[PDB]
Amino acid sequence: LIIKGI
Amino acid sequence: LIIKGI
Amino acid sequence: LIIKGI
Amino acid sequence: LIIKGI
Amino acid sequence: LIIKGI
Amino acid sequence: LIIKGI
Amino acid sequence: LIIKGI
Amino acid sequence: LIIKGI
Amino acid sequence: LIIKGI
Amino acid sequence: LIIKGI
Amino acid sequence: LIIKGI
Amino acid sequence: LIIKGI
Repeated sequence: LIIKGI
Repeated sequence: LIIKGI
Repeated sequence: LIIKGI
Repeated sequence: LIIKGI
Repeated sequence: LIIKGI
Repeated sequence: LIIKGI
Repeated sequence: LIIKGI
Repeated sequence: LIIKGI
Repeated sequence: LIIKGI
Repeated sequence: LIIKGI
Repeated sequence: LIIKGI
Repeated sequence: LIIKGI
């Protein structure tokens, strides 16, 4: 799982 | 961005 | 599953 | 963009 | 399944 | 755009 | 452009 | 499957 | 551009 | 799978 | 750019 | 998996 913001 | 696998 | 924003 | 598989 | 916005 | 398969 | 095969 | 924009 | 295979 | 932006 | 394999 | 920004 990868979660990337700004 | 979300990338999800097993 | 890929979920991509702006 | 949403791309979903199994 | 592919769902593509603007 | 929606593209759906099995 | 969309090109779809199997 | 190929999906091409502008 | 989206290119998807197996 | 290749997804290419601007 | 996203490139995903196995 | 490769994810490339600006």
